[PDB]
Amino acid sequence: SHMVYLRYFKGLILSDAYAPGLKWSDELKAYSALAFKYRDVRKYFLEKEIEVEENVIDSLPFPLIKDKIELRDYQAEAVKAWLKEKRGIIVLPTGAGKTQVALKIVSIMKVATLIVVPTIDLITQWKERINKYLDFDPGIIGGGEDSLKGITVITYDSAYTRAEELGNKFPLLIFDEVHHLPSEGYSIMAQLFASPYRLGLTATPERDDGKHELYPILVGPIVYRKSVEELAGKYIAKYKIKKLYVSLTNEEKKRYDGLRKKLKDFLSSRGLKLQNLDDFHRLVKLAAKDKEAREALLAWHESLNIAVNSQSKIEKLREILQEYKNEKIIVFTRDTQMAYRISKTFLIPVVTYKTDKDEREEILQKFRDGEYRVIVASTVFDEGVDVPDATLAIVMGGYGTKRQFLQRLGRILRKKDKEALLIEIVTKGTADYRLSRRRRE
Ligand SMILES: [Cl-]
Ligand SMILES: [Cl-]
Ligand SMILES: [Cl-]
Ligand SMILES: [Cl-]
Ligand SMILES: [Cl-]
Repeated sequence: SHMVYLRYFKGLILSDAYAPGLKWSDELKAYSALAFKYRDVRKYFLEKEIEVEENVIDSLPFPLIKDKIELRDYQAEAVKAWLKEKRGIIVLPTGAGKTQVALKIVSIMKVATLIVVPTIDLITQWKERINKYLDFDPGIIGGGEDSLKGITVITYDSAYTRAEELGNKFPLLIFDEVHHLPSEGYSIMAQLFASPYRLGLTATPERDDGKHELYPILVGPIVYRKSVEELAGKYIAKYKIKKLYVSLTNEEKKRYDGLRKKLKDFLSSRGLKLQNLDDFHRLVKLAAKDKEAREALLAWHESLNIAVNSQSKIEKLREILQEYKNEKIIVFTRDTQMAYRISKTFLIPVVTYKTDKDEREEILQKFRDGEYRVIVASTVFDEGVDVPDATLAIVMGGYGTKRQFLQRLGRILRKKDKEALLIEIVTKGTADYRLSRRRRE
């Protein structure tokens, strides 16, 4: 009738009719390829609406399991990523629990599984984790053992020895340390397995010989990759970061201290924590009904503006501006005024938000030429194509450690960030200090 015959034979896929990636062998009297092709050859005949008689997979039976795996946020992401195609590599730093990601996939899929590991030490490990998380004692091929089971852990070397026999036995095939797989001997071994579902795991998918270019014919592409940074939701910067502590000028201290006692004596009467988030919201709420609080709130706000914009920071910037000798620098501050005073003190040009773009472009291109070896902008380019690039960056408040800002500095700070420096100046003993160590991130 209509039925094409599709069969496994000693590590090969054998078909009556052509399908892409097949080739005809007079010897077998059939079209054939390495049995990796099985999924695509099956799918294609289905998509081309041709009906197929199939003697390809002879699956071992999947055991009863008790899944005890509670996945982390990223772990579960991975699983979901994988399940789209069910044929690919999941990259995650070591320590991040690759094993549990894989065993969850095993738990979901409920099909016989071969987990291939490069070392006998890793056998023992997977043995232990499968017992722990799936409540099943797997079969072991390697280390002197040879028991075959619905879930089986095997060495790369033994898989090679056993490739033809085991090629159509496990629908799900998992390679641990999958960067080993493209090596000599191993690379051929994987292509004999008809296994439709394939999963690789590694922290280090790239190889120097670049033989990782093969992954698509062995396991599948990378379908999920995440740095340690990316998992924690932190940003890490290539450059160095240097804190420099100025102290207030003696004029600034006196008014600072004044405003502070005004805020403090208010919170003595009303009993608020300056350091608490809801006690702050209380103050602001009480400020729109009471003048006394409102003076206390506005004192608080000013005491910061003093410390954040302290002259002493301009006085240290003089010391720094000589040591780094006008080597393509950018100085930052969120306060518009503080741009201008630094601008005037050192004879540096200013890049502010209220500047013509033809003026902002011309001053930056004069930076680009090497004419100006220092420049200041209080505002920063946001959603902005012409990101300036330069050796050194200075930030004039403790708000320089904010993460949204740091990543903007990252692309801009270095063309080659050879531990290229970012310094920030911070007023000792003040609300500027504390902002610089403000946990928010
Ligand atoms: Cl070994
Ligand atoms: Cl564990
Ligand atoms: Cl090799
Ligand atoms: Cl190798
Ligand atoms: Cl605090």
